Amino acid sequence: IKQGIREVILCKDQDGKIGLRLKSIDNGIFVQLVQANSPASLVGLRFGDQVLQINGENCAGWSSDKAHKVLKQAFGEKITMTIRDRPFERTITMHKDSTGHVGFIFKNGKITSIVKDSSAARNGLLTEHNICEINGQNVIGLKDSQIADILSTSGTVVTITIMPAFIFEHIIKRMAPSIMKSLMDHTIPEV
Repeated sequence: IKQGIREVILCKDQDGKIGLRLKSIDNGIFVQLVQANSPASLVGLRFGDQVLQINGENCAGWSSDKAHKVLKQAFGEKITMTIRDRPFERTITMHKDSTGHVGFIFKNGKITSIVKDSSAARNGLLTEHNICEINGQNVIGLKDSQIADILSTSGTVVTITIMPAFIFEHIIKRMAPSIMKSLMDHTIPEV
């Protein structure tokens, strides 16, 4: 989480798409979905990012519909956005033990217990938090088995980006679970 505001410059693809769904939260506008291989992914937009401005208009108070309409009408060539980096999220750094464990139990992406005497305990991991990302990879809507796969295959250092469940459940509301698994960008970014 870059405790910072940043400018991104987007470019609608061949099909007039940017690969983004947006959600009204507490009179702000947040990223609900970033489509794999879209302009939004290539420029590095993330789930939970806040959109402060779109072509220099402020987003405060906008409906999800108005933000989507606004994107639908931009003159294609160049869209500037002002982003605040995942403001509802925090990063926690943990170390596997000899057994390969960081030291929690999660269900449907949501941490439900912290194992006594673990790296997860020592680092103050919380329950009732959804897993958004692991070592910078978005895991939102992957099966629980595939999130364990990624944790297993990670190096002894594991970085987990988490979000309070209430806020998580508010953001993904009215997005069908298949769209999350199918189309939410789960790739490592390209350099």
